[PDB]
Amino acid sequence: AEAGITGTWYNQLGSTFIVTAGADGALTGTYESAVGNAESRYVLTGRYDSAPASGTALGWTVAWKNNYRNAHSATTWSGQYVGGAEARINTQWLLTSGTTEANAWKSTLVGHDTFTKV
Amino acid sequence: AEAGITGTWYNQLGSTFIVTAGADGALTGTYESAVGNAESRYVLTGRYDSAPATDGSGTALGWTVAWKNNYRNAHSATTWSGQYVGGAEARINTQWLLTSGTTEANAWKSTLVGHDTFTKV
Amino acid sequence: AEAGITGTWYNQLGSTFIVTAGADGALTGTYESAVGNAESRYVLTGRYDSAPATDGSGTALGWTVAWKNNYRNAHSATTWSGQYVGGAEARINTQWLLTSGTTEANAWKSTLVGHDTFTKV
Amino acid sequence: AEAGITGTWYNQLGSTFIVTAGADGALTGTYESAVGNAESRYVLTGRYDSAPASGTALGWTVAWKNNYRNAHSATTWSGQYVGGAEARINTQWLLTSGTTEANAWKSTLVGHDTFTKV
Ligand SMILES: Cc1cc(/N=N/c2ccccc2C(=O)O)cc(C)c1O
Ligand SMILES: Cc1cc(/N=N/c2ccccc2C(=O)O)cc(C)c1O
Ligand SMILES: Cc1cc(/N=N/c2ccccc2C(=O)O)cc(C)c1O
Ligand SMILES: Cc1cc(/N=N/c2ccccc2C(=O)O)cc(C)c1O
Repeated sequence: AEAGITGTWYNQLGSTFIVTAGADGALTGTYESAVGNAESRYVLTGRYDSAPASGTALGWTVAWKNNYRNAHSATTWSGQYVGGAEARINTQWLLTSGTTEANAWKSTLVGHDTFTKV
Repeated sequence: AEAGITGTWYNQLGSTFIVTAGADGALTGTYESAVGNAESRYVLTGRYDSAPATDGSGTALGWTVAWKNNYRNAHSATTWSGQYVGGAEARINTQWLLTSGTTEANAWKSTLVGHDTFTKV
Repeated sequence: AEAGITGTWYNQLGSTFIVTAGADGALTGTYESAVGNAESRYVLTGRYDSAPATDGSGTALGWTVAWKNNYRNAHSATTWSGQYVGGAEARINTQWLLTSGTTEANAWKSTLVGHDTFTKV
Repeated sequence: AEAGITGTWYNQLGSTFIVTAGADGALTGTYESAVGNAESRYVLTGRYDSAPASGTALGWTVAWKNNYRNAHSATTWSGQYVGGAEARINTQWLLTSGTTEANAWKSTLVGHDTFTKV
């Protein structure tokens, strides 16, 4: 479980997610993105169901600001962890950019990522 | 921001979001839901842009809540993604995704999508 | 429905949606956008539940617009999915997805998501 | 192009989509779903960019009512057609169910389907 989630994971774009699942339902770690106006690692934080039944529900957020670059945007991934000998985290994500009120209608992208555990 | 964002907010359904914005970009607090398989408060954690642009744009942010506390566990989690817009009548406009843990056969229908507007009233 | 749904509607941005609801479930009409790379009217086509439940529920519906007319082509399309709720002050509440045609390298960022509320005013 | 889109396609769940792309940007056809409260074929209608640049943008809708069953819901797929010797239509979809006003918050599911051409 906790053992299940904690580790290094990669998505289909070549991005890397390193996470630790705490006994209280916390997720903490770092994210390194292959795409966008990003470079180096960014802090992530999230939550997971620490007493799952079925996959395990979880979610996390990254604000794309570090000591090197600021894209003025944040992404949230919502999904579930599924274990076995082909462990995966399947998600859908929302990326919101800070915009003026007149451009807010086009502030949010949606997509999906699948993570494989190393 | 932190300043602006820190406080007690309410959405249109009447749920309450109590948050603290750290100088560094962390969001921490509690969420109390008006709907769904929930009772009492739940922990939330998130991140926000601690150095927004100076051209008039909103501040990007996001947070998550897993729906498990000492009273009940819905085996699900919601993530909110959006922007804080300050001023006389500040608001946080968001879109959200709620994923439930399902078997493989029901994975196609695991996630709901919606939108919430939070104010200080 | 058809009756209820047929008419001229406006969203919060001021775009205009002129629709006809057929007895059989078809939606046909024109859309004029207040924002984006668009000018004039565009054709839309959709479907709706022509025999909704009688328990007080809304009527499910959806429609699409490709953004190409005789004046301009944005190489994109939006789909709206939602429900019509009748009454004294009828509304259509929707969520939408706008996909642009992109190269393979930019496919990850091809689709925007949002929400629109349409009224008769 | 038009030739490109018109045909029979299947998704990862085993559902079938039969569509004809008209010269005016119309899409018409039928959909047979492998999942949900559905049976037999349903009418679909949509639109596509008839003069694409990059993939070709398109979208379509199905209301899940036919002469045999009514689920009181509709799905819209938004995506793009990409040709080659491995032709595909990649989409994201929204499924909305008719609900009472008190349950409207949970009326809409979101997902993604990839279609392969037969
Ligand atoms: C605006 C902005 C967007 C961005 N997209 N990230 C992602 C978004 C969706 C799916 C995967 C990733 C991924 O990184 O795997 C990354 C940075 C750094 C940024 O500033
Ligand atoms: C699956 C599930 C969903 C749920 N909905 N909450 C929300 C979801 C999206 C937006 C707002 C709320 C809101 O409450 O403001 C609450 C519980 C307890 C639960 O188990
Ligand atoms: C890519 C692109 C987007 C666009 N946004 N329209 C909308 C999109 C979503 C919801 C409402 C509207 C609305 O207008 O009500 C308009 C054009 C012409 C275009 O090329
Ligand atoms: C409520 C309801 C839902 C439904 N899901 N369809 C889909 C939804 C998302 C992705 C693919 C399909 C697919 O069919 O490939 C199908 C019917 C018939 C229905 O009544």
